[PDB]
Amino acid sequence: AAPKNRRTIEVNRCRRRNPQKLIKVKNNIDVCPECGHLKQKHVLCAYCYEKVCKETAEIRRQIGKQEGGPFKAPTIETVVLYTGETPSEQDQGKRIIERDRKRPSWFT
Amino acid sequence: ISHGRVFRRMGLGPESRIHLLRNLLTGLVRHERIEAPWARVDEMRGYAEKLIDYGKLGDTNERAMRMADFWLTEKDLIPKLFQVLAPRYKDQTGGYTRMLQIPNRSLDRAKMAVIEYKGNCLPPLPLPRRDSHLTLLNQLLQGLRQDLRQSQ
Amino acid sequence: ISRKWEKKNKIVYPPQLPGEPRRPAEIYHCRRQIKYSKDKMWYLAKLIRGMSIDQALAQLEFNDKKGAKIIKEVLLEAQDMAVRDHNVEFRSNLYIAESTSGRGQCLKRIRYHGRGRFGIMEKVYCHYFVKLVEGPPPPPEPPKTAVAHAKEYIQQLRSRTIVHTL
Amino acid sequence: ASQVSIRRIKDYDANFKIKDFPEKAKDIFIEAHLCLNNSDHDRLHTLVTEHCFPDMTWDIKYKTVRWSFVESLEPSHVVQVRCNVYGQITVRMHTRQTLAIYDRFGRLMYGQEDVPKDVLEYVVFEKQLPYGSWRMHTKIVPPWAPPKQPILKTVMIPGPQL
Amino acid sequence: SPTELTEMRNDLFNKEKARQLSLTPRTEKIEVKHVGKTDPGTVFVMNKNISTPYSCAMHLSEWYCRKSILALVDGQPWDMYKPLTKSCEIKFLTFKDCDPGEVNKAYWRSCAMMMGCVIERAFNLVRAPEVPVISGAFCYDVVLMPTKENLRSFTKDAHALIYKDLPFETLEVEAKVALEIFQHSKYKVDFIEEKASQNPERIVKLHRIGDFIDVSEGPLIPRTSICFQYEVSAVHNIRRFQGVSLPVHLRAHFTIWDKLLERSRK
Ligand SMILES: [Mg+2]
Ligand SMILES: [Zn+2]
Repeated sequence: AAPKNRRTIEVNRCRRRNPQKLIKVKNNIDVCPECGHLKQKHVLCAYCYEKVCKETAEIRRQIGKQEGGPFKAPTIETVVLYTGETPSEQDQGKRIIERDRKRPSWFT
Repeated sequence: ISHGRVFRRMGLGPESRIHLLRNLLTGLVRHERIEAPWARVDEMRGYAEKLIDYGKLGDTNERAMRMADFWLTEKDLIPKLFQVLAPRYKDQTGGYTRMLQIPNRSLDRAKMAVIEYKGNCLPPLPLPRRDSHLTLLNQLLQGLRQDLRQSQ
Repeated sequence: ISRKWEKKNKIVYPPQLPGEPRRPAEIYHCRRQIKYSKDKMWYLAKLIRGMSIDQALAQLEFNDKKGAKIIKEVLLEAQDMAVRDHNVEFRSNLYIAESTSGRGQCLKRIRYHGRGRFGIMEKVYCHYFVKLVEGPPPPPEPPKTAVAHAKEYIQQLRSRTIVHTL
Repeated sequence: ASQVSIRRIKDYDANFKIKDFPEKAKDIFIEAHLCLNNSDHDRLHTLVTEHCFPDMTWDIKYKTVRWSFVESLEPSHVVQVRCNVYGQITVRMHTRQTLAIYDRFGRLMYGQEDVPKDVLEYVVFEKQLPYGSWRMHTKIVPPWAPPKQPILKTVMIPGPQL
Repeated sequence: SPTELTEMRNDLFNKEKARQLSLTPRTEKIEVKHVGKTDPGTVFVMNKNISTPYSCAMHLSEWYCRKSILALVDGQPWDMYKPLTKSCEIKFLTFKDCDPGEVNKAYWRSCAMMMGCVIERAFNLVRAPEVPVISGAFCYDVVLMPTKENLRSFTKDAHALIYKDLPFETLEVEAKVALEIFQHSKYKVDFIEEKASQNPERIVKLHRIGDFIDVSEGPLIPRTSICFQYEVSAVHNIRRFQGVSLPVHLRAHFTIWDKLLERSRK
């Protein structure tokens, strides 16, 4: 069980230098059309994902401020708006949740 | 051996994993977006598929009511579910949940993904937009199709 | 203690003449005291050697390793220093030439075994050096074809003389 | 007017003249530039004071230079002079200059070596008022702001990142 | 004596380059702006007689150098290896864009020029007919029977030229030097005359590929390495040639390649 002979530096090098253990190079790094932050295939961007996360967090904070206490969950849909923008004539009963913000160049 | 085996073991047993999946489904029904590992993400997506199916079956049905009361621990999401996610998708059949992928976690580096119901009021996600039709290969294929059509 | 990589940045060469090459500018930079091992740092260095700076950063930004961010920050700082201090116009015309990673000053702690014994727990510290040379990266040495092997064999057979005689 | 400062300097010097000042100013200029060429720290400290020494030395550090002086044009003429106590003196000169700065490695980084450029001088002097001496002080490029020489390499000014 | 003619043409091109470069006013610097979709509002302070958008791409990153094909200045197309003038906006074009029509036209023109060069190096030309991209085949008439062996030889020559990897040197020269360079072929003379009459002045764009020079209109591909695939479909009737080629980063497939070849065979 115990080492009968210490491994030589040559053996150690040959063990810790073969291609099987070396980090395999990858070639799945493209250029994201948005903000060019070199994204990966089959994976979303980084800056766009952070922006979406921040927007969702702000929307959730606004909903909580409007909803109030916990244990609510109304049975009505939601509609997000921005500075100005008259509410859509189709969504009149849906509770509107917004505050102050400008529509970015990627939100419908 | 695991030939043709479904349900990947997660927690310390069936009860733990099903409770975790139920909690994830409740969180998604409450917020419509969760960042969870790929395995748990796909499991919760498959569960929410049947959940929406049951919700669409009908509200007066005692089976669907019991399923909604069980799979939802808060007990406040059952009406929202039944009255929003069932009538909104009255035209679809099985086009729910949109799964993607997250780069990785900044802590232990884990494969995470995102899933959400279509038509949500939240901002849109950067879906993988295919190449435009005005490219070289697309134009060549369009010309080939036009020639094949004119051949008749 | 022995700091030299930081002092090598102050080397001054005489003024070149018109009839002389461009001489690619060399860069030197390294961070001292890094809470990380050395074998993984050497692995990362070997992974980032023949590639350029852009490809190196692209591979680092998607390398699930603690040292990845450290190496990325070191490369960014080196590029900034080269564009500012060393006077370089092209930001993408830099490639890695040398990359090593030696151990640092380690401490010692106790682990407490399950008996009346213990073992020394050294706090393994490491460093990281990088050398970015100006100009595009060189091409990789291609594999010698059969023609090269035949030529070498012919040369070896022709460069043989009689042994143990006049 | 500057006559009050001139009288104060002549009383605190006390022996001092004005017509023989441009020659000493030009000599100090040439000596400081030759020292910058040879990189003489002590000689530079003895000449230019600290109000401008680190301004025209910290940037030329870790890099060679090939400055060469030549005949000038237009005779020197004092503009304005005014005064723990010090004595600020400004002199105007139009001397032909040849700038040939080189990078840390060399090759070249500014201008050629055989191009007599014409640039005006507006350096300010200073002196302690025990054992001090008339030394430079500051540089005044206004009022006329002529364009700078064409930089060889191309610069890329980055915009506001996000 | 085609070798002597090519040598004289190359000498004239070099003399024109020297004449265009001699007017440099001791390297005058300018401040050009870049208005793109990513990383704004970055700018550049490049030259105005030597610098090219390739320098800006290199300053930015190698991704643009490997993907950029055309630079849109003031809405007009430009080459990657061409001197710029008048500080204006800068843009980048690739194959995966919203309206990559200019890139497609440039690739078509480059493929036509390469086909003409291969035809000239094989063993008199007329011009470079601009065929739409939807046609599925770039044409290049030539005045003078081809077989499978000839097509294979042309494809091998095109592959060798692509592997050589050479830049596309462009020059905006008047019609006088253009006629002086092409003082033998009457078809090229008439083409240059028509191109000069079209433009408000006698200025005419030129191109050089090592030992091959030809006149065109729009820009071309900078390096030949961007052309991954290249083939010659067939020949039609003075003799109209055909061919298909796909660029790098858009590797279709052997089946799609054969289908495109069959579609072009017309
Ligand atoms: Mg487990
Ligand atoms: Zn993006």
